[PDB]
Amino acid sequence: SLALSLTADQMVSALLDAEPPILYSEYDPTRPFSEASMMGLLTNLADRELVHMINWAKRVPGFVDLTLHDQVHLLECAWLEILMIGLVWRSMEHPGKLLFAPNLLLDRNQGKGMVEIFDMLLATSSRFRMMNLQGEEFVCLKSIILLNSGVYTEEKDHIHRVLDKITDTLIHLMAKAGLTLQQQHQRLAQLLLILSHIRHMSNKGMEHLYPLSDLLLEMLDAHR
Amino acid sequence: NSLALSLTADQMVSALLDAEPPILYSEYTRPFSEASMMGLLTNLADRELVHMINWAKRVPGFVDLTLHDQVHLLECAWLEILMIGLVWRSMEHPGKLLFAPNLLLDRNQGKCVEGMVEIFDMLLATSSRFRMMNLQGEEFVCLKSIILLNSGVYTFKDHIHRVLDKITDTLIHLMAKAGLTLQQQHQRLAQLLLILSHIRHMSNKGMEHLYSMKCKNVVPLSDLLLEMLDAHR
Amino acid sequence: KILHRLLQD
Amino acid sequence: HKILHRLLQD
Ligand SMILES: O=S(=O)([C@@H]1C[C@@H]2O[C@H]1C(c1ccc(O)cc1)=C2c1ccc(O)cc1)N(CC(F)(F)F)c1ccccc1
Repeated sequence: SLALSLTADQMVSALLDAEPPILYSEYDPTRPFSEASMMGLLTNLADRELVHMINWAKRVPGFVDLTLHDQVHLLECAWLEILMIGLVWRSMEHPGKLLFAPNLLLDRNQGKGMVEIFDMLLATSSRFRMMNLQGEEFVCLKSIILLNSGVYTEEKDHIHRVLDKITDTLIHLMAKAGLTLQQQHQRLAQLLLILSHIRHMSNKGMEHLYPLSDLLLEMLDAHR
Repeated sequence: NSLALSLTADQMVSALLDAEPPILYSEYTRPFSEASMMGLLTNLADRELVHMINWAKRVPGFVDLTLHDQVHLLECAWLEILMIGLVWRSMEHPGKLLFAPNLLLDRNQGKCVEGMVEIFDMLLATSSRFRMMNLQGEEFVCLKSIILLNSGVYTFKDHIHRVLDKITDTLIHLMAKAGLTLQQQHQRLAQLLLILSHIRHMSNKGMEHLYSMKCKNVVPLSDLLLEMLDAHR
Repeated sequence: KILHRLLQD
Repeated sequence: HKILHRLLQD
C-alpha cells in the first residue's frame, strides 16, 4: 500500500536504510590461487551476499505487496545483475580493479572466460566514475533492476507504478543537485541505458558458466 | 565536430524517419517445419541486414565514427535492431508477430524450433507493451537509433554519448509536443528505456540459439550472418 | 526452493 | 576481412 504514498526523500531514506552490509571474502593472501579456489572464494561470497539480498528485497518499497510467487521470479531474474551493480559501485574508487570484498581486490590479470565479464564490469565501473554516480542514485538503480528485470517474463501494474515512483525519485535527486531540466532527463537516460549493459553482462555471465552452493544452483536454474 | 549535434529536434526526427528501411516480404506456404521456418527467417533477416547497414549510415552521428567503430556497433546491435523492428510492426496485430506482410505468425508456429517459443512470447509481450503505451513512430525511430549507438559503446567515445544525449532531448521534445506533463515525460522516458533492457535480453537469448543452429547445420546461414554471429562468441 | 523459504520469515 | 566492411563503405 504505502509504496505509492512516499515522498521522494522518504523513498531515498527507505532504500538507503535497506542497504546490505559489505561482506568479507575468505581470501588468504598466502594461498596460491587455483582456478578452483578463486571461484570457490567468489561462490562463497556471492552465496552469503544472496542471503542479505533476499532480505534487502523485502525492504524495497512495493516488493512485499507482490505475491510470493512473483518475488521469487524477480529475484531469480535479477540476482546476478544486482550482485554486479553492487560490485561495480564499490569498485568505483579503484580504477582497473574490482573490489569483490574489502580484502579481495582483483585486476583483470587475476581474471582468467571470466576475463571478458571482468572487462565489462571494469568498463561499467569506469562509466559510473565518469558520471560521478551518487549513492542515492545507485540505490534507486538497484531497486529498478529488481523490479524491472523479470517484469516482462494484472499485478504487473503495481510494479510499474512503483517503477514510476523511483523515476520520480531519481529526477528529484537530480533537480536537487542543481541540474537543469534538460540535464536531468539526459542523466536519467544515461543511467538507465547502463542497465542494459548490465543485463548484457548478467546474460553473458550465465552463458559462460555453461562449484556452486545449493541456493546459487536453485537460482542459476531459472536462466535455462 | 559533428553535424548531428547542430540538428534541431524536428530535423533529427525527420532525418530518422527519412532513414527508415522498407518493410520486406518473405518468400511466397504454411504449415512449417524447423528447417523451412529457419529457412524463411534466415533469408529474410539476411536481406534486412543490407538495408539496416544503409539505414545506420543515415543515423546522424554514425558516419562520424571510424569504420571499425561502426562495425563494432552494428555487430553488437543487429539482432536487437531486427527485434525492435519486428515488435514495432507487430503492434497492430495483438497476439501475432508480423515478420513480413506475408508472414504473420503466432505462438503455435513458435513450437517449430527449439527455444523459439520462449523468445516468441517475450517478443509478443514487448509488442503488447508498446501497444498499451501507444508508442509513436517518432518515438520508435529514436529508440532504435539509441540501440545502435548504445549497445556496443561500453565494449569499446564522448561523441556517441553527446549523440545519445541529443536523441534523449529529441524523445522529450516529442512527448512535450504530444501534451505530456513534466512528470509524464520523465516517466515515459524511463519506461521506454527500461524496455531496451528487455530487448537486450531477448537478443542475448536469441543469439545463443543462432549459435547452436550454426552448430548443427540445421540450415544454411550466409557468410554475412556467420560473421555477425561470430562477433558474439 | 530455498529462495522461497528465505522470503518467508 | 568482413562483408560488413564492404557493405559499410558501399
Ligand atoms: O558472471 S560471472 O563472471 C560472475 C560475475 C562476478 O564474477 C563472477 C562472480 C561469481 C558469482 C558467483 C559465483 O558462484 C562465482 C562467481 C561474480 C561476482 C560478482 C559480484 C559479487 O558480489 C560476487 C560475485 N560468472 C557467472 C556466474 F556468476 F553465474 F557464476 C561466471 C562464472 C564462471 C565463468 C564465467 C563467468
